[PDB]
Amino acid sequence: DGLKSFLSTAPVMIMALLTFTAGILIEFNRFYPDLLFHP
Amino acid sequence: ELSGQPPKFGGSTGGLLSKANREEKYAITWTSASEQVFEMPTGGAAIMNEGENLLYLARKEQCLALGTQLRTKFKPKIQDYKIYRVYPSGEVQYLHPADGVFPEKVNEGREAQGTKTRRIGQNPEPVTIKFSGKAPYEV
Amino acid sequence: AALYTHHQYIAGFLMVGAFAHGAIFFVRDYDPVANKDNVLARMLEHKEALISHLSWVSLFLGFHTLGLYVHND
Amino acid sequence: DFLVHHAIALGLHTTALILIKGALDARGSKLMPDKKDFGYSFPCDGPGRGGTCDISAWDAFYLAMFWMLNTLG
Amino acid sequence: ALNRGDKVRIKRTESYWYGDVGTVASVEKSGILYPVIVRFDRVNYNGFSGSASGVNTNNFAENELELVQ
Amino acid sequence: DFANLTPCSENPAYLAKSKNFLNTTNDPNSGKIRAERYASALCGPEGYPHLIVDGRFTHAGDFLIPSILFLYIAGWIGWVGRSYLIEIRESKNPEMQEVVINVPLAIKKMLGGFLWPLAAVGEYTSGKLVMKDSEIPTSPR
Amino acid sequence: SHSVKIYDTCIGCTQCVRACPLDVLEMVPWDGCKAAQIASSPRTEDCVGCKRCETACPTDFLSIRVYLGAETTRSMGLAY
Amino acid sequence: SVDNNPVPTSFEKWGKPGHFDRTLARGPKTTTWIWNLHANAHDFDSQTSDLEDVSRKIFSAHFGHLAVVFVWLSGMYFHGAKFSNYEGWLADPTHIKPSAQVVWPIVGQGILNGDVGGGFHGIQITSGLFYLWRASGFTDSYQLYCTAIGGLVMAALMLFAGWFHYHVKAPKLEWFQNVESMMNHHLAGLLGLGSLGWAGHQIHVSMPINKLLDAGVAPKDIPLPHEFILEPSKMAELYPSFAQGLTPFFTLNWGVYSDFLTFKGGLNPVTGGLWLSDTAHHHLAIAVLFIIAGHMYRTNWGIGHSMKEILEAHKGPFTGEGHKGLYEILTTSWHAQLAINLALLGSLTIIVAQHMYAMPPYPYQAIDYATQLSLFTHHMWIGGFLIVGAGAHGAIFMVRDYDPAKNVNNLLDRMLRHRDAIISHLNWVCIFLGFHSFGLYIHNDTMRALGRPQDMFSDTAIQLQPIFAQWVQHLHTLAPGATAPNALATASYAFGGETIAVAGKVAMMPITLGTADFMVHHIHAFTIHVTALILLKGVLYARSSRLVPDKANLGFRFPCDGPGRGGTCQVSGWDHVFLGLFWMYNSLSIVIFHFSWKMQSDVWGTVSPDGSVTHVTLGNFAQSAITINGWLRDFLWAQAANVINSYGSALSAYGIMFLAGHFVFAFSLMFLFSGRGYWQELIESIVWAHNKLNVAPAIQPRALSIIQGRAVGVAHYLLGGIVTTWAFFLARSLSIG
Amino acid sequence: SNQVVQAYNGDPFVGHLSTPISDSAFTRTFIGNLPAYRKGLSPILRGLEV
Ligand code: CLA
Ligand code: CLA
Ligand code: CLA
Ligand code: CLA
Ligand SMILES: CCCCCCCCCCCCCCCC(=O)OC[C@H](COP(=O)(O)OC[C@@H](O)CO)OC(=O)CCCCCCCCCCCCCCC
Ligand SMILES: CC1=C(/C=C/C(C)=C/C=C/C(C)=C\C=C\C=C(C)\C=C\C=C(C)\C=C\C2=C[C@H](C)[C@H](O)CC2(C)C)C(C)(C)C[C@@H](O)C1
Ligand SMILES: CC1=C(/C=C/C(C)=C/C=C/C(C)=C/C=C/C=C(C)/C=C/C=C(C)/C=C/C2=C(C)CCCC2(C)C)C(C)(C)CCC1
Ligand SMILES: CC1=C(/C=C/C(C)=C\C=C\C(C)=C\C=C\C=C(C)\C=C\C=C(C)\C=C\C2=C(C)CCCC2(C)C)C(C)(C)CCC1
Ligand code: SF4
Ligand SMILES: [Cl-]
Repeated sequence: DGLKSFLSTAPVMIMALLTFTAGILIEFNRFYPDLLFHP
Repeated sequence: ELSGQPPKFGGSTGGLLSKANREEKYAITWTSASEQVFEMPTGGAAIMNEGENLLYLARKEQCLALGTQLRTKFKPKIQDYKIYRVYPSGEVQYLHPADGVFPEKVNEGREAQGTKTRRIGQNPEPVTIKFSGKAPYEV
Repeated sequence: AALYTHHQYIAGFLMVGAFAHGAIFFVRDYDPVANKDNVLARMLEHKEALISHLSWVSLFLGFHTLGLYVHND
Repeated sequence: DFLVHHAIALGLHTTALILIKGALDARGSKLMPDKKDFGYSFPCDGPGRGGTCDISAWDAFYLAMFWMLNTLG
Repeated sequence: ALNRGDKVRIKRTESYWYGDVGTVASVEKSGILYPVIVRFDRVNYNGFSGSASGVNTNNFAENELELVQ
Repeated sequence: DFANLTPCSENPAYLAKSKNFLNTTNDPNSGKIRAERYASALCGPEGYPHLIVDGRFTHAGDFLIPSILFLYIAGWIGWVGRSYLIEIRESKNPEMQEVVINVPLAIKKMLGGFLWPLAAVGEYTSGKLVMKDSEIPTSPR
Repeated sequence: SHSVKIYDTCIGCTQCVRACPLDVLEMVPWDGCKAAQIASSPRTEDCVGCKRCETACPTDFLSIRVYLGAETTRSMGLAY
Repeated sequence: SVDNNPVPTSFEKWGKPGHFDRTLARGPKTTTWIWNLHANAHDFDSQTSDLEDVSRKIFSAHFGHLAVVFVWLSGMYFHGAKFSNYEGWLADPTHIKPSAQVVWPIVGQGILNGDVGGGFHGIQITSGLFYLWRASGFTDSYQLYCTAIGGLVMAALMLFAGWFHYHVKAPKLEWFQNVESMMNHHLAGLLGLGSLGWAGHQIHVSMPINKLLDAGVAPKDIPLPHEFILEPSKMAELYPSFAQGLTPFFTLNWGVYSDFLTFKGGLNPVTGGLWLSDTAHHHLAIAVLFIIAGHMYRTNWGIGHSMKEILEAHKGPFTGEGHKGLYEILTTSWHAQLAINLALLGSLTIIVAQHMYAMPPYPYQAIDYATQLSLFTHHMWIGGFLIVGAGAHGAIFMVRDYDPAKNVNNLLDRMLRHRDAIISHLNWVCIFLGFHSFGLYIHNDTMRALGRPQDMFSDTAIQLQPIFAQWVQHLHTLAPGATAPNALATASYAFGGETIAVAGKVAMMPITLGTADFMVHHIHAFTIHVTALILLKGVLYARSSRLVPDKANLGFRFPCDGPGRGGTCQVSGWDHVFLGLFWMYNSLSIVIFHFSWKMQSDVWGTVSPDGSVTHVTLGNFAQSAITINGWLRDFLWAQAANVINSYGSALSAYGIMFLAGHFVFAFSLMFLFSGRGYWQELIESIVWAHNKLNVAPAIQPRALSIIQGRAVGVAHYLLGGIVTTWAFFLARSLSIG
Repeated sequence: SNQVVQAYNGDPFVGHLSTPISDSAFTRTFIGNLPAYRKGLSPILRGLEV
């Protein structure tokens, strides 16, 4: 059960959350690019 | 006078400068049960004789670092070293340990100097002692 | 150009000296008893609020100015 | 002009932050509460208590010189 | 007056825990300038540069502590 | 209003540039939809679109919408972190869960932040948000 | 020479005396603490100002304070 | 002597950070804990006091490092086979630039996928992978894919070996202390047999497709590398020495092999690389000499040498007991070995950088000026970093592993006894060199600014001719035929000869040495001496000085011993490393600036068909590199126009990093000019603000430590400056053409 | 013995070494007969020669 708490260490959660947010942003750009305002 | 054999040493550039014959030098004497090698505080290794050893150094801190090495880096702990200050007029003033007891242990007859009957936070304001020539901790 | 640059440099020096000599006043000349509960000692009282709010607005300005400049670049 | 005005604002705010923190901690802080006994200018309080380099208010003047020069540049 | 287990506020005007709450561990006997041992959840600054902790206990007087219970 | 600037579809630098806007993604229409989106903005003499943050409602997409969206998300982030810090304070080693993060209670609060301003005003009105000056640790003043 | 002062929060742990590399401090008998000893500084003319004694002190807002003052050959640690 | 299952494999201790340090395992109280954690991971001598377990940890970490390097090399081969244009570059070398990185079209970054040739869109790689792959005989993407898969398998093998040698079957201490056999096994083993195998590979595989591609055969018409070994008739078709077989090798008649093992020298005038026959004969000679060298020391059969006896026999009237004791130091202290190995490996990487440009060993590498500049600068920087690490681990050995009772009147003790004389004379040398190089530059700047060009130090004025270097260049020019009779051409045409003009570009010419070369070489001497002075004073005074006589008790890495004794901040060996890092950075920046300017001014350019060469910066080095203003204007200002006018193009990323490094350097000055007391008081104010809204963290935030503040400052300084110089150099040399 | 490096004037704790540069017989007879050190010289003659 130590691997579950090893993933639970702070750098692994912060890198997983950074990858998740970066994936969301990259996917929203590659679906809908070039947004400077609300049309 | 100061007695003891000088530890056998090849000589080094880290030793005494003209301050030793001009202002002051320091001496450390210790008794040794055997002949073993110690580290000079001026760099390098020296061999201390069996019996009395007398070493001349430039600073009091070098003598006290040697004494710390003597107390801590030898399996029979050399705990009887005496550190003196030597003046070029020839007068030798005994320094350490001053009362014959190492200062980490209490001794009667030691007077409290540098002791303050107030706390650290109840020193007076500097503005109260302007143009007096004395600091808040000196009053 | 020389006149404007010279006077803004002199102004920066004088303002830094003003704050430095205010610090010197606080070190040497400040009486907390004679200045009790006035504006000086009240500024001493909430000095953490002033320092933290200046730090927040400096972080705000630097973050967003650098973000806009780097986005543009 | 707008972006460089906010950069100028950042420089003014940060230089004021350094100078104000120095002036209001000249008398003392939680790391060094007897700073007024040591005066305006002194090197440090040693490596003890975590290390205390550039803890005097003179040092905050010295730090704010750099930010003042940055803002003026 | 204070006993072990109470929670108190520091009023030394100079400590790291001024404003912080601490717990009373024991009270030493009379004739002692600062008798009461107070333990704290947050450590102080004490240690060489690079140390990962400080001390969490201190010695106070009775008038420097304010009882909050 | 805004006499120094022009609508983008009238500013001829904007047409001369938006005829040749580069396609960012693999869609060939990306520059064309960029031109169609940016034609409704307010362009300068150089042709690039300029944004107004004065508070004009027709310029709500310039400032108002992304600012209120950022405020909603930042409140979500701050309230999730604050409630996590409040909850893990009553534990044996609150520093341990700060450095080896307890996953399920964090996830429970992460899918609990969709009502954050009501919770914020409730915690402010119940005294759970702001402490007193005497309660908090202070430097020697 | 530098000034070394000892204040009444001293609890006689002797750690400042052990930490001092120039034999400035001793421990003298006292009554203000359970250890019944207080640090003293008879040899401040040998003090260099290294503040190792301050680093060793465990009382919050240290009971020993070193103030750098007049600078001598001994205080600047000069071997020349 | 191998242990059986010393350390079990469990997943539980992965989840508790700080298990290796006793203080760290209690848990976090301040944030310094976290910063202590990463700082204390690889200091194996401090965690455990037994040399055996430290050696086990080092062996398994070496296997892990080899696994990381194999993963990197496998990724390089995979990116050269799937997302590259090695196909297409190989049929047409000089129309198509190498490109082995393809970048997705997102957020406008697809502009970086520039037109490199043959309908390809990608970043022009400057590492030189294509030229080495051509030099090895690579001709297909599938073989590069096979090499990538083999690298992945070898990385998995390295990981399994590390796990096996730490957790299952782990050696004892006298296995490590047997260095007499280890040196034989490394000389006759790794280096010697590796170069013998590569010479065999050269002769059999790399030579045929290389010589057919130089002849004019299309790469598809050269079938595959294995069918040469399937049928030996192709070698006798091409190299007619392959008719007698292995008979002249064993019968002392090696002159039969003087058709694929030669002593030509110079460069191949189709590619600009070194002759592959020359490199194969060199590798064979290196292999034989290394096999001979790897039978020096006694291992298990009573024949050989004792390194201890050799060291103990070396003593003289000046040096007391001589090299007595150095075997015990180098067999018990890992740090002493690490110091001397880092010094020699950094010097070797610098030697590699200096030898690779003047004798280019890869085809079409020399005419790719970007690749040449990149390889020179990269290997220079690697060597300088390793030399700083050498000084570091010498100081670490002095603090930790030195013992005075076991070094009496040997060389090391006499070093410690006359360190004042050593450091004072090195100090005088550094001041003399700084004056008589940089003040020559200052003199020249002032005399040019005052309108006195006849009073400058230049070739058209008061001359400083490097006559000894010119005489050695002359002796190298008259070498092949008089002092090297069997050598056909000179060792390098930089010493003197004729200009190789592969395609329209230059590869090598005589690099002439005048007054500016004299001045910049003495600048190099000065800067190297100051870096050496800093690191050698850090080593020699790591234990004690007249200021702090007990410095060894304070350790290797400590900020200071307080404001007393006048002030003792930055006395530690670590702080000498910190200062030597900046001085090595300064030294190598000047070295690579000298290289870039001299190569663009007096070597590189475009050759006319009549035989004239128009250089890149038209020979301005002789008159502009004698002033600081010339370095500022004609080198920095002029050549930075490529990196700043890159925006809107494929080189614009080099623009961005040119800004970005400029950020980080300046960011570094925050950490370098300030101290942690200010930052701690500021943190107290922000914690009070967090106390107001009950967002105070349980781990208390602290300012960084003094040592860590210095470390962050030097790291950001070196990173920002190196990224700036990298961006500038690459955008200049991808636009030289 | 054969060691040409000795203690300076027989004192190993004075910070100097008896070396063939510092304390050879040629060094003493040359430096001590330079005008700044030559025995019996009036200081005006020392200064004059220098
Ligand atoms: C270009 C150099 C540079 C930069 C960026 C900063 C930045 C800062 N300084 Mg500063 N400083 C500098 C030079 C610099 N300093 C120098 C030379 C000195 C003289 C010693 C000082 C002296 C100084 C003092 C004395 C004080 C500051 C303060 C500040 C902060 C003000 C907040 C702000 O501006 O916005 C916020 C920050 C930024 C704009 C910069 C950081 C933004 C980064 C780039 C975002 C990305 C981070 C990235 C994702 C991290 C991942 C790393 C990963 C790649 C490994 C900020 C952190 C003050 C402070 O702390 O106020 C709160 C303060 O009291 N500095
Ligand atoms: C799945 C197999 C496995 C398991 C269960 C363990 C478990 C353990 N190892 Mg171990 N080890 C393994 C594989 C494994 N290891 C391999 C493959 C190697 C060879 C490199 C080693 C080398 C090794 C050494 C030398 C040491 C241990 C130690 C330990 C113990 C402490 C935990 C630890 O290191 O902190 C947890 C640490 C991490 C999670 C760090 C992760 C790796 C970092 C990020 C660096 C990445 C480089 C990596 C090692 C190799 C490259 C990765 C690859 C993808 C390219 C623990 C019982 C230590 C010990 O005895 O404790 C006192 C110790 O000294 N191991
Ligand atoms: C063969 C090479 C080699 C080896 C085996 C070692 C081994 C060791 N060194 Mg050492 N060192 C080396 C090269 C080497 N070093 C070089 C080349 C230098 C000169 C820079 C140093 C400078 C050096 C110092 C100054 C110190 C050590 C220390 C240590 C010990 C612990 C390492 C440690 O703390 O890990 C943990 C390492 C880190 C936390 C560093 C990571 C942060 C680095 C600086 C980031 C670098 C930037 C990166 C390349 C790019 C950033 C990308 C980003 C933008 C995303 C260990 C014995 C330390 C010690 O305790 O001594 C016993 C110590 O104080 N070494
Ligand atoms: C451009 C900035 C600069 C300059 C000029 C220097 C200068 C020097 N550093 Mg240095 N240093 C610098 C930045 C600089 N540093 C930085 C940023 C760091 C931080 C890491 C350091 C860290 C550092 C260390 C750690 C060391 C030095 C050393 C030295 C000295 C080398 C010996 C030498 O060259 O003597 C000759 C002097 C010069 C070349 C200076 C210029 C003299 C000019 C050309 C002549 C002027 C004529 C006349 C005197 C003018 C008088 C005018 C009249 C009206 C009075 C020298 C004094 C080393 C040292 O002391 O070794 C001996 C040493 O150990 N420095
Ligand atoms: C650039 C090339 C042209 C210029 C060359 C100028 C040479 C400079 C002067 C000669 C240095 C002599 C040292 C060797 C002579 C030498 O090795 O003597 C030999 C002697 C050791 O004698 P033993 O017989 O005791 O040696 C037995 C050995 O096996 C060790 O136990 O070493 C010493 O006395 C050490 C003192 C060296 C003191 C000199 C310090 C050198 C500083 C100058 C370094 C300059 C190098 C410049 C060239 C790179
Ligand atoms: C609520 C919240 C917190 C608590 C937060 C605090 C404590 C906030 C403290 C606030 C104070 C004390 C005063 C606030 C001053 C706030 C202000 C003045 C206004 C900022 C301006 C606003 C709307 C108007 C902006 C113009 C007006 C108009 C909208 C234009 O179009 C644009 C523009 C910019 C000109 C946290 C941080 C703890 C955690 C979070 O998750 C929840
Ligand atoms: C706009 C306008 C107007 C208005 C005006 C105004 C309102 C102004 C104001 C102004 C201001 C509002 C200003 C300010 C400034 C400030 C400053 C700049 C400050 C500074 C500070 C300092 C420097 C401090 C110091 C100190 C210290 C630190 C401590 C001690 C004390 C002392 C004080 C010394 C009018 C109506 C006319 C008209 C229209 C226009
Ligand atoms: C520095 C560097 C580098 C490089 C390196 C190299 C490339 C190397 C090479 C190396 C090599 C190249 C080596 C090899 C070796 C080999 C070996 C180690 C092997 C051995 C083994 C064995 C055991 C064998 C066996 C056998 C025999 C004996 C006989 C025949 C058969 C057989 C073969 C089987 C890189 C860039 C990467 C990275 C960075 C740094
Ligand atoms: S490093 Fe910092 S704390 Fe140490 S002596 Fe220097 S200024 Fe003072
Ligand atoms: Cl010029």
